Amino acid sequence: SMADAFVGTWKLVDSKNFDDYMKSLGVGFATRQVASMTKPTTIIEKNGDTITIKTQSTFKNTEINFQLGIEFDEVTADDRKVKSLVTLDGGKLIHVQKWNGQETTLTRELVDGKLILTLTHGSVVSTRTYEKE
Ligand SMILES: CCCCCCCCCCCCCCCC(=O)O
Repeated sequence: SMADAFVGTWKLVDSKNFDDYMKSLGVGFATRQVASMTKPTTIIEKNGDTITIKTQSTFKNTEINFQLGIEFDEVTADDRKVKSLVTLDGGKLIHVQKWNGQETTLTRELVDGKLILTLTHGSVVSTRTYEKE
Protein backbone atom coordinates (compact mmCIF):
# COMPACT_ATOMS: atom_id res chain seq x y z
CA SER A 1 0.00 0.00 0.00
CA MET A 2 0.94 3.65 -0.12
CA ALA A 3 2.05 3.40 3.52
CA ASP A 4 5.01 1.20 2.54
CA ALA A 5 6.93 4.14 1.07
CA PHE A 6 7.07 5.77 4.52
CA VAL A 7 9.13 2.93 6.01
CA GLY A 8 12.61 4.01 7.04
CA THR A 9 14.62 6.26 9.30
CA TRP A 10 14.13 10.00 8.81
CA LYS A 11 15.99 13.00 10.26
CA LEU A 12 14.61 16.51 10.73
CA VAL A 13 16.31 19.06 8.47
CA ASP A 14 13.84 21.97 8.48
CA SER A 15 11.08 23.30 10.69
CA LYS A 16 8.65 26.20 10.39
CA ASN A 17 6.39 27.45 13.22
CA PHE A 18 6.79 24.45 15.51
CA ASP A 19 6.94 26.76 18.54
CA ASP A 20 3.66 28.35 17.44
CA TYR A 21 2.19 24.86 17.13
CA MET A 22 3.36 23.83 20.61
CA LYS A 23 2.14 27.07 22.14
CA SER A 24 -1.27 26.54 20.49
CA LEU A 25 -1.48 23.08 22.08
CA GLY A 26 -0.67 24.47 25.53
CA VAL A 27 2.95 23.25 25.77
CA GLY A 28 4.67 25.26 28.51
CA PHE A 29 7.60 27.66 28.12
CA ALA A 30 10.23 25.32 29.51
CA THR A 31 9.30 22.38 27.30
CA ARG A 32 8.99 24.70 24.30
CA GLN A 33 12.51 26.05 24.99
CA VAL A 34 14.05 22.58 24.72
CA ALA A 35 11.72 21.10 22.11
CA SER A 36 12.44 23.97 19.70
CA MET A 37 16.12 22.91 19.81
CA THR A 38 15.54 19.22 19.06
CA LYS A 39 16.14 17.61 15.67
CA PRO A 40 14.25 14.34 16.09
CA THR A 41 14.71 11.09 14.23
CA THR A 42 11.51 9.34 13.19
CA ILE A 43 11.59 5.60 12.53
CA ILE A 44 8.63 4.18 10.65
CA GLU A 45 8.11 0.41 10.47
CA LYS A 46 5.36 -1.71 8.94
CA ASN A 47 4.63 -5.37 9.69
CA GLY A 48 1.58 -6.48 7.76
CA ASP A 49 -1.14 -4.06 8.76
CA THR A 50 0.64 -2.85 11.92
CA ILE A 51 2.50 0.45 11.53
CA THR A 52 4.98 1.65 14.17
CA ILE A 53 6.17 5.26 14.41
CA LYS A 54 9.00 6.03 16.84
CA THR A 55 10.05 9.66 17.34
CA GLN A 56 13.38 10.02 19.13
CA SER A 57 15.40 12.96 20.42
CA THR A 58 17.72 14.00 23.21
CA PHE A 59 14.69 15.38 25.08
CA LYS A 60 11.72 13.02 24.72
CA ASN A 61 11.08 9.72 22.95
CA THR A 62 7.65 8.52 21.75
CA GLU A 63 6.27 5.39 20.12
CA ILE A 64 2.87 4.55 18.62
CA ASN A 65 1.61 1.30 17.11
CA PHE A 66 -1.57 1.33 15.06
CA GLN A 67 -3.55 -0.08 12.18
CA LEU A 68 -5.09 2.21 9.61
CA GLY A 69 -8.68 3.10 10.44
CA ILE A 70 -8.68 1.69 13.99
CA GLU A 71 -8.83 4.16 16.87
CA PHE A 72 -6.12 3.87 19.53
CA ASP A 73 -5.15 5.54 22.79
CA GLU A 74 -2.01 7.69 22.68
CA VAL A 75 -0.03 9.68 25.24
CA THR A 76 1.70 12.45 23.30
CA ALA A 77 5.16 13.85 23.99
CA ASP A 78 3.52 16.77 25.82
CA ASP A 79 1.45 14.32 27.92
CA ARG A 80 -1.92 14.80 26.28
CA LYS A 81 -4.02 11.64 26.65
CA VAL A 82 -5.59 11.54 23.20
CA LYS A 83 -7.82 9.33 21.08
CA SER A 84 -6.04 8.86 17.76
CA LEU A 85 -6.92 7.68 14.27
CA VAL A 86 -4.56 7.27 11.31
CA THR A 87 -5.82 6.74 7.76
CA LEU A 88 -4.45 6.86 4.23
CA ASP A 89 -5.78 9.51 1.86
CA GLY A 90 -4.05 9.11 -1.49
CA GLY A 91 -0.38 9.19 -0.58
CA LYS A 92 -0.95 11.03 2.71
CA LEU A 93 -0.94 9.47 6.18
CA ILE A 94 -3.43 11.49 8.25
CA HIS A 95 -3.16 11.22 12.05
CA VAL A 96 -5.99 12.92 13.98
CA GLN A 97 -5.73 13.36 17.76
CA LYS A 98 -8.64 14.31 20.01
CA TRP A 99 -8.65 15.33 23.68
CA ASN A 100 -10.81 17.52 25.93
CA GLY A 101 -12.98 18.61 23.03
CA GLN A 102 -9.95 19.66 20.95
CA GLU A 103 -8.41 18.20 17.82
CA THR A 104 -5.09 18.36 15.96
CA THR A 105 -4.04 16.73 12.69
CA LEU A 106 -0.55 15.49 11.79
CA THR A 107 -0.24 14.82 8.05
CA ARG A 108 2.71 12.95 6.56
CA GLU A 109 3.42 12.95 2.85
CA LEU A 110 6.34 12.13 0.60
CA VAL A 111 7.38 15.03 -1.63
CA ASP A 112 10.42 14.59 -3.91
CA GLY A 113 11.85 11.92 -1.60
CA LYS A 114 11.46 13.95 1.62
CA LEU A 115 8.91 13.32 4.36
CA ILE A 116 6.85 16.46 5.00
CA LEU A 117 5.03 16.47 8.33
CA THR A 118 2.32 19.14 8.55
CA LEU A 119 0.96 19.90 12.03
CA THR A 120 -2.36 21.74 12.23
CA HIS A 121 -4.13 23.00 15.35
CA GLY A 122 -6.90 25.48 14.69
CA SER A 123 -5.30 28.12 12.48
CA VAL A 124 -1.68 27.31 13.41
CA VAL A 125 0.23 25.28 10.81
CA SER A 126 3.75 23.95 11.34
CA THR A 127 5.76 22.21 8.59
CA ARG A 128 8.58 19.80 9.51
CA THR A 129 10.83 18.45 6.76
CA TYR A 130 12.47 15.05 7.29
CA GLU A 131 15.20 13.50 5.11
CA LYS A 132 15.71 9.77 4.72
CA GLU A 133 18.86 8.22 6.16
C1 LIG B 1 9.54 13.18 20.52
C2 LIG B 1 10.41 14.38 20.10
C3 LIG B 1 9.61 15.67 19.86
C4 LIG B 1 10.08 16.86 20.70
C5 LIG B 1 8.94 17.80 21.11
C6 LIG B 1 8.29 17.46 22.47
C7 LIG B 1 7.30 18.52 22.99
C8 LIG B 1 6.25 18.98 21.96
C9 LIG B 1 5.31 17.88 21.46
C10 LIG B 1 4.22 18.41 20.51
C11 LIG B 1 3.53 17.35 19.67
C12 LIG B 1 4.47 16.43 18.88
C13 LIG B 1 4.75 16.90 17.45
C14 LIG B 1 5.68 15.98 16.67
C15 LIG B 1 6.82 16.71 15.94
C16 LIG B 1 7.72 15.79 15.05
O1 LIG B 1 7.40 14.57 15.03
O2 LIG B 1 8.66 16.36 14.46
